Amino acid sequence: RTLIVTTILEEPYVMYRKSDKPLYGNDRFEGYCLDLLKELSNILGFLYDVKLVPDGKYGAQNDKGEWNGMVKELIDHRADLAVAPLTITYVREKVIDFSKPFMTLGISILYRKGTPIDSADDLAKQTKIEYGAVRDGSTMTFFKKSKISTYEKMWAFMSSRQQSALVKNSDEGIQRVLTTDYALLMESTSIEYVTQRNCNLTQIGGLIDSKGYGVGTPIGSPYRDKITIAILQLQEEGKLHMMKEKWWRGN
Amino acid sequence: RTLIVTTILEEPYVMYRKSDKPLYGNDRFEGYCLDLLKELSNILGFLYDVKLVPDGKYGAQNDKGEWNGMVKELIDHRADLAVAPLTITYVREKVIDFSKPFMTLGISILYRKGTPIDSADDLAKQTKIEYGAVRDGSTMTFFKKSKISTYEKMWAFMSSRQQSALVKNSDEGIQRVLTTDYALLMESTSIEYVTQRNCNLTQIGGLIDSKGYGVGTPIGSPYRDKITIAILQLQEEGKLHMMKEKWWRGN
Ligand SMILES: Cc1cn(C[C@H](N)C(=O)O)c(=O)n(Cc2ccsc2C(=O)O)c1=O
Ligand SMILES: Cc1cn(C[C@H](N)C(=O)O)c(=O)n(Cc2ccsc2C(=O)O)c1=O
Ligand SMILES: [Br-]
Repeated sequence: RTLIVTTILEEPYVMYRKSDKPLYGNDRFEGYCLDLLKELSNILGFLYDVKLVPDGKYGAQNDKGEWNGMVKELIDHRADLAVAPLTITYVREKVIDFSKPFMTLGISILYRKGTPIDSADDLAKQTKIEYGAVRDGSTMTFFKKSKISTYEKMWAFMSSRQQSALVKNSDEGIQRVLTTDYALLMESTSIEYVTQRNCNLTQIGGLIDSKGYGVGTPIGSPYRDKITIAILQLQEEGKLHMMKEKWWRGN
Repeated sequence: RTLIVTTILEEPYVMYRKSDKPLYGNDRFEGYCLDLLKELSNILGFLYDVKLVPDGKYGAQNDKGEWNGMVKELIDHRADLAVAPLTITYVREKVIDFSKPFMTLGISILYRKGTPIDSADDLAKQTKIEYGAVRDGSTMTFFKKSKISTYEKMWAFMSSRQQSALVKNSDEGIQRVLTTDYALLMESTSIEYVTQRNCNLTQIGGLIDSKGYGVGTPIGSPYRDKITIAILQLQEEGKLHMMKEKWWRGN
C-alpha cells in the first residue's frame, strides 16, 4: 500500500521546491513536513504519495456536520495520513485520530525589541500600544471564547477597536508591528519564524495557551500509534530539534 | 469497575492534605493530579481509588527487561491508570499506552534576575558562572546523550567539573543558585514553581528539549482515548490553565 498523504502549502512546512529540474511526485515539494514524512517513512517502512488538499483548507465543520479540508480527506478515506501544521483539537478527535504532537505551540506576542513590555498583562492594562490578531483566525477565536479575566479585557479592547486592531492576515499584522506601535497576537511557531528573519522584532512573554500539531489519520488507523512511536524516537534523538532549526533559523 | 489509579507523592501534583480531619480514601490527598483526576472522573463517569505506588518510583527498566514504579503497576494490571508527572517516552510506549499530554514542558535554566544571561548559549561559551544539573536525573541524561554541539560543550563542562557542578537533588541545586554564582538546568515545570515562590530567582531562555506528561494505561486500555478527549476539552475550556495557576501561583 502506498499511503496517500494529504497536506497543505504553508511556509516553511510545505512548499514547492524552487527548481525547474525534472522533479516528480513527492520530489516537487520541500519543507519541515516533507522532512518529517521522509523520517517517518524510513522508521515505519511505508511508501507514500503526497497530495495537496484540493480545497486548500485545514478542516472545519458546517451545520449539517459536513467537514472540509484535510480532515474531510481522511474522513472519506481519500488520504491515509495528514502531515501538516494541523492542530489536535477536541472537535477533530470526534471524526479523525491523531498521533501525539510532533510540535508544541501556543499563542504569543510579536513586538519590537527594547520596550519595557514583558507579557500580555502588560498590554492588557494599557492602551497607548495597540494590540490585536488576524480577523477570524484561531487566535482571535481563543480570545473571544476566553473566560480568563485578563484575556476577557484584551478581547473587549480588540473587538471595540475592531476596525483597527483586527488585521486581515499575518503579513498585514507583521507590517503593522514594524510600521506602527502595535503588537500582534499569533501562534508561537509563526512568531519564531518571523523573529529569526526580522531582527527588529521579538517575542513578548511566554505562551498564552497550549496545543500541538499531530499527524491525522482516519479513526481506527493502524498507523497512528506507530507514528507516535516514530515521533518520540525523533524527538529523543534530537532530530525534531534539527529539523526545526533547518527551517526556522534565519540570517 | 472502580478504577485503581497509581500515583506518586510529588509537590504540587500529589500531596497528603494538611489536615487531621476524618478523611479517607481519595480525600486524603490534594494537588494538581488529584484535581485533574476529579475532572476526568466527571467527564468520563468513572469511580476511582488512588493508590500511591508501593516502591515510590516513576518507572524504569533493568537488564532482564523488568520494570518498576507506576509503569510496572500498569504492566501487571494492578492499576488502571497512572496520573502523575509521568513523561511520555519511547521506551515506556513499548510497554504501556499514554493519553496525549495534559502538560508540556522541557529543560530550562534557573538563575538570578538582573544578569545579562539570556540562554544556554550564553552559559556554554563562558566559565565564570558555573552551571549543572541533578546527578543522574533526566536533565543530566539529556545532556550526556546529546549530539547537539552546544549541549555537548555544556556536558563536558559539567562532567569535568563533575564533583562540583552536578548537585545531589533539586533542593541542593536551588540552594546553590541562591547562595553562589551557579545556574541549575531543570524541568521548566519545576522552575516555574520555584520562581513563583522565590522572587530572587528567574527562568533563563526558552525550552531546551520538549516532552509531555500523559496519563498512563495498560496497552489496549479503552480509557486512553477517552482521557485524551477529556484532556483536550479541559485545555480548550481553560480548565488546565486554571488548575496549573491554582497550584503554581506564588505570593
Ligand atoms: C501554520 C498555521 C496553521 N494554522 C491552521 C491550524 N493549525 C489548524 O489546524 O487549523 C493556523 O491557524 N495558523 C495560525 C493562523 C493563521 C491565520 S490567523 C492565525 C492565528 O493564529 O490566529 C498557523 O499559523
Ligand atoms: C516532577 C518531576 C518528575 N520526574 C519524573 C519524570 N517525569 C518521569 O516520568 O520519570 C522528573 O524526573 N523530574 C525532574 C527531575 C527530578 C530529579 S532530577 C530531575 C531533572 O530534571 O533532571 C521532575 O521534576
Ligand atoms: Br494518542
